[PDB]
Amino acid sequence: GMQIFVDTVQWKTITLEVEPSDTIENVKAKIQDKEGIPPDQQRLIFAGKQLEDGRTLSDYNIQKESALILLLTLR
Amino acid sequence: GMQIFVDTVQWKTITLEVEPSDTIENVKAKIQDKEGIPPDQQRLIFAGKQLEDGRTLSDYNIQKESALILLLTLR
Repeated sequence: GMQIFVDTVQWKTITLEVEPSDTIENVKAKIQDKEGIPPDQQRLIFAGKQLEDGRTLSDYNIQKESALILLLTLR
Repeated sequence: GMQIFVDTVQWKTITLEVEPSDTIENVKAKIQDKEGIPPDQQRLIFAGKQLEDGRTLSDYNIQKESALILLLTLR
């Protein structure tokens, strides 16, 4: 018996319970609890624009069932 | 009290137990067993060459701890 490795790229869905009053900073904290990703490495993207840590979900008119994209980079 | 979804990219490494006599076609079946991608959509790449379903791992000089690249192409 022998062993080989297969690398493939795709996506993954992280589901979060949030309030519209929540700041982006708090949303990144919820992502850290579930996935282990430190917030400074999280780039959250909605409407082709990255979201500031100061603002809230309501500020971006992010509503029920919204789909955000997470890219991981240094900053 | 609301719910939002965060889609993030996952780059995944799959570990398979195989024999060198196993065909590429069989390897794709194992990938289907583990990750659920049907073999018709699997493109396996090793040493810059795409693998024909007919040949075996020994035919491609794929040895212990060899690393393959998987690309997904639809119908």
